[PDB]
Amino acid sequence: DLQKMVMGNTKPVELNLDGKTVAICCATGVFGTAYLVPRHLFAEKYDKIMLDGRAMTDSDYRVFEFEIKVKGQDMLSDAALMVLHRGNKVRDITKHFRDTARMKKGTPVVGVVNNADVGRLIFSGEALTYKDIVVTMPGLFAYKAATRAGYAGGAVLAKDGADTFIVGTHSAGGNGVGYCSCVSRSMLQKMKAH
Repeated sequence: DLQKMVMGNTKPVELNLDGKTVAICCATGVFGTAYLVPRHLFAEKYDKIMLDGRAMTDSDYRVFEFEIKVKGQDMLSDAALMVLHRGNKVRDITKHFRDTARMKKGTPVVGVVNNADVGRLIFSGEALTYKDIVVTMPGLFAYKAATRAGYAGGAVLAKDGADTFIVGTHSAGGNGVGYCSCVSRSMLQKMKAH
């Protein structure tokens, strides 16, 4: 139920330069025309970006970054919010995110993907370590799972007890493990406010 709903908000992204696709990823709509995307990819410039087959230039949207204070050096989240000036509004799924949740090691984890490489697909694995999103792994959550380059931006769902919620978006992974960038509910509503 939650997976299908999220999948409906997930769109394929293709980033282009010199008329060549230099990278692909997923965009997870969270509300209005705002999408969570991989910051490492969107921190760069592109001649063009395709969202669900729609051609756009950077003048068709704005990207926001989240920074969280931590011991000595503050963390810049790999989860960014791309807000389009125009477009069909997605389902508001901000309520499916959390502010305090705890995931035990070995508990089920599900990734929601929709990209040009594999189309619409779900990857499942398990929490690699115990995790507390906290109202030493600031903003990050690791898991065992078979992931590919391009799954970044896709939503990761976990279990806060018998409760399933959206932890954040896949950032990277390889050889059986990966991690996502945690996005708290207050973070989204706060940025939404901005």
